[PDB]
Amino acid sequence: NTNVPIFSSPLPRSFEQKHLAVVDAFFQTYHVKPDFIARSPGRVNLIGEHIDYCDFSVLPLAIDVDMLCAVKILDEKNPSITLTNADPKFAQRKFDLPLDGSYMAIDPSVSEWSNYFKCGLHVAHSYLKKIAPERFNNTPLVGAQIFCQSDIPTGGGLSSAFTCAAALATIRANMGKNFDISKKDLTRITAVAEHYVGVNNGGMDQATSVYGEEDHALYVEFRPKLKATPFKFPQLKNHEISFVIANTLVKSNKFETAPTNYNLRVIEVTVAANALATRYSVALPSHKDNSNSERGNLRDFMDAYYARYENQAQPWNGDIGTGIERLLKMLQLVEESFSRKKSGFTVHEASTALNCSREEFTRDYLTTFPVRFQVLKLYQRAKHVYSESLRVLKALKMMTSATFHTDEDFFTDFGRLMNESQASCDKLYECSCIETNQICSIALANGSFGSRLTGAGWGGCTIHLVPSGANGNVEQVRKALIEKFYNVRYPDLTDEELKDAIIVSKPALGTCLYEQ
Amino acid sequence: NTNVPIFSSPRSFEQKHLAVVDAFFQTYHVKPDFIARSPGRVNLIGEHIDYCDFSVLPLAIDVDMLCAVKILDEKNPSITLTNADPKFAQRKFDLPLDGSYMAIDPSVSEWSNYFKCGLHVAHSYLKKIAPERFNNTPLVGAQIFCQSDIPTGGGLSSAFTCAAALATIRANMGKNFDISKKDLTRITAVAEHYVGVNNGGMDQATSVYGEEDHALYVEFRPKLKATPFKFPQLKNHEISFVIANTLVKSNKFETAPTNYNLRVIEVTVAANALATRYSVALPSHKDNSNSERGNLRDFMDAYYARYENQAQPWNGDIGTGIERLLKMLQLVEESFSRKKSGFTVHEASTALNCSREEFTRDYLTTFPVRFQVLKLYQRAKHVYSESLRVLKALKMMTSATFHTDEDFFTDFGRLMNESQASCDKLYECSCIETNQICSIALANGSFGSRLTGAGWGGCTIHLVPSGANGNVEQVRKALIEKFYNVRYPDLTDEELKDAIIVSKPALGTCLYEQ
Amino acid sequence: AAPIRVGFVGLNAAKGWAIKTHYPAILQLSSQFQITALYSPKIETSIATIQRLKLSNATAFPTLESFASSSTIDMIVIAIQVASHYEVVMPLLEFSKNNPNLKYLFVEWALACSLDQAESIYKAAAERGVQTIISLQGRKSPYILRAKELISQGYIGDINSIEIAGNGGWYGYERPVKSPKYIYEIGNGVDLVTTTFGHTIDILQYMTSSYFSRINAMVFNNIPEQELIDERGNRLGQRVPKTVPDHLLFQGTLLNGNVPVSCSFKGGKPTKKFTKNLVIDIHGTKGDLKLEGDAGFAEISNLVLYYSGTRAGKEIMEVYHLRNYNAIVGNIHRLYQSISDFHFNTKKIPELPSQFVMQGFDFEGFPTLMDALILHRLIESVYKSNMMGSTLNVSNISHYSL
Amino acid sequence: AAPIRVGFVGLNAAKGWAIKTHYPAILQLSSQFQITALYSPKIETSIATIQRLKLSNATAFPTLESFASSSTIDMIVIAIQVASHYEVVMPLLEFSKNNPNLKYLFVEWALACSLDQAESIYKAAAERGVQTIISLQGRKSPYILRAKELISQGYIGDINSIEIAGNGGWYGYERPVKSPKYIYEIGNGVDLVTTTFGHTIDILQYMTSSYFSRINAMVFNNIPEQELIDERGNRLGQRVPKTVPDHLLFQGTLLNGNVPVSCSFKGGKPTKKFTKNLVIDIHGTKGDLKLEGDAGFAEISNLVLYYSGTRALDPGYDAGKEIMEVYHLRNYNAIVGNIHRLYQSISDFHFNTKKIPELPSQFVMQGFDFEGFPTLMDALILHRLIESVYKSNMMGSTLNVSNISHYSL
Ligand SMILES: Nc1ncnc2c1ncn2[C@@H]1O[C@H](COP(=O)(O)OP(=O)(O)OP(=O)(O)O)[C@@H](O)[C@H]1O
Ligand SMILES: Nc1ncnc2c1ncn2[C@@H]1O[C@H](COP(=O)(O)OP(=O)(O)OP(=O)(O)O)[C@@H](O)[C@H]1O
Ligand SMILES: OC[C@H]1O[C@H](O)[C@H](O)[C@@H](O)[C@H]1O
Ligand SMILES: OC[C@H]1O[C@H](O)[C@H](O)[C@@H](O)[C@H]1O
Ligand SMILES: [Mg+2]
Ligand SMILES: [Mg+2]
Repeated sequence: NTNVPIFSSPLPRSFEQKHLAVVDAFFQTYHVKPDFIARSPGRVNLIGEHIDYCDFSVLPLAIDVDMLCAVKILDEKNPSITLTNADPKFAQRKFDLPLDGSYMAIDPSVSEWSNYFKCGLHVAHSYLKKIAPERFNNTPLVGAQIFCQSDIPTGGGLSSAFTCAAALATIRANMGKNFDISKKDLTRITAVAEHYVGVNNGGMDQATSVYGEEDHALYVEFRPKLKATPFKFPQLKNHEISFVIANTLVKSNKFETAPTNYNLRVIEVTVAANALATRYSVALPSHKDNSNSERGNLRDFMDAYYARYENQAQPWNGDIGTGIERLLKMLQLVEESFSRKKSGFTVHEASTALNCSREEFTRDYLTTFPVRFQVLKLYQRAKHVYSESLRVLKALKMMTSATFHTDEDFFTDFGRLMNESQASCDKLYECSCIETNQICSIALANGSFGSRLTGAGWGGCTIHLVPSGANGNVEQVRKALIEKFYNVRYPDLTDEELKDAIIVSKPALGTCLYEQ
Repeated sequence: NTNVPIFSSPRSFEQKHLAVVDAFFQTYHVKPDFIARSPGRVNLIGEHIDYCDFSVLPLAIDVDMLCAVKILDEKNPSITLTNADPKFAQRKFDLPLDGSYMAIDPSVSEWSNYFKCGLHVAHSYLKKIAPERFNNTPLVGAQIFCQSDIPTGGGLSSAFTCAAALATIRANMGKNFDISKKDLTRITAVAEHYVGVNNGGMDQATSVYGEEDHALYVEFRPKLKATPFKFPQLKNHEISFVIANTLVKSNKFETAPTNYNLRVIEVTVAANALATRYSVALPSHKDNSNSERGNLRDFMDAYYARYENQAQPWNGDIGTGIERLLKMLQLVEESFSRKKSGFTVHEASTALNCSREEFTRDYLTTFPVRFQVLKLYQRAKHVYSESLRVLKALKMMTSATFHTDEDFFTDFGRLMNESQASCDKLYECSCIETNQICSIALANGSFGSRLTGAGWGGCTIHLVPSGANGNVEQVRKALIEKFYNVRYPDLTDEELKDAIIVSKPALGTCLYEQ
Repeated sequence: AAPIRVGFVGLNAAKGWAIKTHYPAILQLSSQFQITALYSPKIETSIATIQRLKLSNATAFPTLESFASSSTIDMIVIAIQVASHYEVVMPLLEFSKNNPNLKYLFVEWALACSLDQAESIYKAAAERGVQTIISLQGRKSPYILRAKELISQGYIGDINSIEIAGNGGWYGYERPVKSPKYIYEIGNGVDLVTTTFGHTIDILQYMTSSYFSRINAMVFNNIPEQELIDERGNRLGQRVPKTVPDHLLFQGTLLNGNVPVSCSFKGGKPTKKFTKNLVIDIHGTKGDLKLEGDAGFAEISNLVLYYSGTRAGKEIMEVYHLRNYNAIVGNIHRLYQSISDFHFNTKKIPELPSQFVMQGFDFEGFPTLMDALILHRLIESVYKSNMMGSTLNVSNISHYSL
Repeated sequence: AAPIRVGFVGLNAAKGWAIKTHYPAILQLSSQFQITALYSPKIETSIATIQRLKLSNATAFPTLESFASSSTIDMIVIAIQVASHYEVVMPLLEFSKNNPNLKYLFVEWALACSLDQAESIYKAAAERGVQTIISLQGRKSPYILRAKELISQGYIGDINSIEIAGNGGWYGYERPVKSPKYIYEIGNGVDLVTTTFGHTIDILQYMTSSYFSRINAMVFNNIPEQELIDERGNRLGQRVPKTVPDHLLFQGTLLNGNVPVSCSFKGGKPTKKFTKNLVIDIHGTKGDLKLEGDAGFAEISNLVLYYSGTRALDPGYDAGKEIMEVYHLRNYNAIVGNIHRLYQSISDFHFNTKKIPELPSQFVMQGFDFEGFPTLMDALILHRLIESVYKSNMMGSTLNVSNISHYSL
């Protein structure tokens, strides 16, 4: 389907259940029934961490936890939005809409849950202005009472599901019940939405949340155009493929740590791309629409290297074999270029490697998002990106392989790819944590064939490849984790918390609207 | 052929030899041990492209710089420099007993700076070939007398540096140390850079590789190379080029920030604006200050390696070269034709995709410079079109035959006239006097007339049939009466005689032993 | 709880600072603050503003007395010309005794046109017994807070020396023909020293947590006459008098560490060609921190913060810049938030008192009229230093012994 | 045509500034200057130096009197430690009356250790009737000369304001274990203010052609003890006293135009992270001029000069467009070069090279003239300015120094 799907009733029982409960909470909060509910699912990424902002393809799926925004549209003389969260630790917000239709400011210097709503509203607002100028240019958006309820665990792409639901809610509230919202436009406008809140993320999570469907994982490509191709897990002889998700329960603080963690990583791979380009005398394109890599990324380098030195090679048009050979070449260049600098590059050494002054290096790479570092680990970060991308392609082959293997071979081979990915995130990209590492180890000794973090890392969630079915390992893994991790590190967890810390999800439907 | 030739005892060259030996004696009261000679030059075509690595078409002429030298191996070693022209006052400096390099003050116009820079590159060369003899001990002292009849614009500065380096090597290595033409030309390539002029390698190469009755094809890439050739033998005509001096006040150094050095900067910025626009990278020259950030030939090669079947760099083939230069001229049109008024520093920064600060650091800090705009369009157009005209001139010069003698004089003449038009309107390095001389020449027996050398004054050359059946005397008379008698009424018979000269290609750098 | 009810003196929909800054801040905090009252000498101005901004909870008051006496106001904001602060605030404070609900008085900087009037206002406000706020919103700039964090946490070691360079915007050689004369004439509480140097030097004191020990100042009127220009920058052939300063030289020492501070404030255009027009450069024993701004006075400008130093034992580099940060609205908004955080005790502090005398160098809370008075005493000493030709000891000016 | 015969007090082949600067300058001008005399308290030092440098025309003199009395000298150069200038120059000046050939007295900056000594030396020198020279060789820097040209020719219009930032090199938190104590002790005529601010502030006056009208200074000793370091920069665990200043705040006004000048001189390291350590930034009504230096004191360092402006060798420009100029000499050795250009100017004056038809035998001061060279009077005026910097600090007051360039007696 082209447009975001719309429902008025049931879909598996689970949807109507969560749907009724959020309608209840909305009613208890605002004393009226909502007009509609914007829903957008969380996600796990099977393989391909920290390469989406480098424009390499990833392998994620939407899961059966989501962000629900129940909305009542208001008829107000002073239009305003009131935002209430099911979780009282996210205090209620209310703000009036500028009466002349101007954009609301966003303070990207603080961590604030309503900033995700505001940035979703912002990109939708800008979209509304483009398609209906003469009616959104100098007049305010419509007011609303909104209730937000998520059971997406931190690390499940909650921030993107929220931004997608906010943007959707904003378009729906202002365009009315009969306006088609295209998946394409929605994924496009939300691509850069979090950049307004201080996080320099890629497009994986938004795309996944929007393009998810029942019982399909996705192959998500970014170049030359955003493309999401659904596929089912392979049919195995007598085992079912399942991924157990386990939450590290590490304190959430991606925003506060972004200058040393998420945003620094993004800077490191851009610098690495440009140091490679300088060393091999090629130019990278000058991205003007996206802050990830205004000076070009690692995929840009691969393309530019091939255009300059490999003119005779066959083109890479999504062909897996060819993709693999290009990535193996990149891996070689990374060895030749950076293998003698595993201690990393100081700001002066990075400048030298880019053939510019410290001042120009600073202006070009360090003034886009706040950042703090001692060295930039060009070798390790670029090695991770290219090797992780290679792993995505091999994984894709397996998921869509024609040649048949035993059930055990699948689990062992696919698990091995996940394990190699975890080792690279941990040792090369440095985005694991102790809790992640303990969970993965316990899991692998207790029924998992492959365990890795998913999402950004430095906490968040992990996924574990396990057989399910008649004689699966789902319960084996769960109990071992509860006993060996949760009871040990978090002894005072309620039964309720433990239940939620470990889940098993099937691929779920993407973004959608429930009317009434 | 490999080494600089050595002589002991051209009826003209003997007369000068004895004349300078006596001047030396009159100054220093002893006879010199040897004389280093290095001739001036004219460039037939290919102005202001040598520092862009494009090949040129020059020749050595019958005027030279003579450095008569008495060696003095008695510490305290010192060098005394006397000029036959008393307007260049005598200098004397003691060699560092270190023997470290002597400082050079590039902030002033000073004739001895040219000697000093030739000495410097020689010194550095000597420390490389004979570390034990030259690392921690000074060079030999000397009494030197410098006499030159090269007119300004005749590559005097480069002849001087070549003679100076030659003298320094000869005085320190001894009578029978063979001095390579290749090495002499390599080490002098950057010599004038030490005195504040960011020039190319044409004049040094010409002075060193000149040969009697041969012109030269001088190449800089892929390797320094100078191929001697004779003018084509015609049915019943003599090919000749007459040189006329503009007599304009010489000040290349004082005006370099807005003239010579600005041009070099403009062509480097242009190469990098092109590279930026077409998404290619240029090499970073660390050997030469001409273009540490890449030049217009580097762009031609980079463009082709990216877009034309990953082509290998141009190897100098004429046919291929014309093809590629025609493409380059197209790209200059697409890139810069809408900015004929020129680029401010802000616009040039934008065009290179960097800050004003970084632009200033990368392009404006190598030699002093002063400007309102940089004319990337006009300057790149000149260089590419001029390089194109050299290729056309070469194929003519190397053709064994032509339809008629007239055909040659007219076609080749036309290339010279196009070159002049380009130097004047695009590169803006001509002057009123140059323009007046050329138009008169053309109207009175010349087939082609153009400035030679840097311009803004200097000399001009003219393609004219010589000998009993030529126009030499028609041209000379017309110039004396219509130009020199007008603008410079007071010229003495000799001056007038000196303002216009007819030269055959001359021998390159050489030594006279005493 | 119920929103803080705000009464404005000087909120005009058609012009002024409040409409650009305070108003948009309140919209963003519409549950924490509500505008219930306006007062202007012309009632038509209030009515028009109430209409145009659709201020549904607000009433236009006919008199200063009826406005100041009204029980429908929890916080009064004064955003009129500084030249009018004294004549409004003094009788307002007295009338305000009829309002049992008054909790906050919020005044734009500068507080007054002279130290004497500043002292009288402060004394009157203290006696009224309400919590005061001054709009030194530079103290709520994220750039200033981050620098303050770096300094206070030891990232630059001890401070060796400091250089400041600023620009006053309006006090160069030319004046737009549409520019209001009052900002160019002495005695109006608005000038290079009082306003622009005031904000910036208070920011420095806040970031370093130190007042001054000794100061010397030289104050210049080298441009007694400015050339009128059209909107396109062309001179119109007519000069007008400027009696306020067009340059300030200031040097002195921070009490904490006897730290040398060198300052130069240029009056206006032309702007500098090779250097940023706003620079705060802080050199420490273990690192350096530099704040630069290309656009706007420090208290309303989106800056860039640069840090390098040590606290392995290797050099840390930090760059802090928020690309989409609107500091004009943002810093004021953050000031309103801090007032709101204090009022609703949002950070759940069990024994947070009802009022405090001054922020001083504290991270928490917000600057008060006492903080304003202390800055006024410093400004007065700058002018006195210039007049007397003396290096003054101002070590005790932060003492209210009254 | 005869070379100027030079006698040195303080040329030592094995150490000191003269061997690094005066000596190499003289080698380059060997037909214009010849070294004929050396005096040092130890004869061995003079002998060792004459040997090592092969000074074949030089004689080592056993006593100050014999040196100063000798008719083999046209120019005396004083390059000994400043703390020894007064005690040497005063008797020398008297003895030198026995030498009817003495034409020049050339002294290093600083002239003396106090204004009182400077005044006494100046008076004695004027009484002797010789042309005097002070080594304020920043006035012969090509960068300073180019800046002076741009300003004087109108390229920045009138001067609106000036900022200067400098660094004293040695007076930060640490001291190399091999650094001599004398430059860190008060009274020795060498310190952040007298020496480094001295050269720099005189450079400013020269470039702008204005003396100061009013000044205020604050002088600091916030680092009474420095930490000894080894050559690798490691602290050795031992402190030593530093009684000279480690910071200077200076502000004042130029007489011409009442121009505001703001100056801050940092004592030493750490160097600034995000800013050049030497900056002179000049803001005009019509353009700006900025000089910056990466390495070393203004008077001995290779700088970069930046200019941009308009006045709206003849170049054809457009009326409504800014002119940009950058002036940097990549291979310029300023340590040798600035002193060399000073010697060149002494030579030019002596031999009347420009052949100026009525060039007087002597002049009292260079003042702001391009031609000539700075004298002991220019030095004295600078001492008077330095004295007022110290007085201003001591009295806590802004001083009127508008009349320090006037001499009476
Ligand atoms: N239940 C919630 N409702 C609304 N906002 C929330 C909720 N939980 C967390 N947030 C906000 O989302 C922010 C977390 O963003 P973050 O990107 O780190 O989570 P994530 O999307 O789950 O992780 P990841 O991108 O690694 O998959 C929190 O700081 C908070 O502002
Ligand atoms: N007779 C001479 N002897 C030594 N040096 C000279 C003599 N004449 C001129 N010079 C020096 O050469 C300088 C001129 O250099 P310039 O490069 O402009 O001349 P050129 O080599 O003849 O010109 P061009 O490079 O355009 O051919 C003069 O400024 C002067 O310093
Ligand atoms: O694979 C890492 C993943 O983590 C982040 O949180 C981003 O939102 C995604 O764009 C992606 O970078
Ligand atoms: O063609 C111009 C010519 O002029 C100058 O004088 C240089 O010496 C040469 O290298 C060459 O650039
Ligand atoms: Mg997220
Ligand atoms: Mg030349």
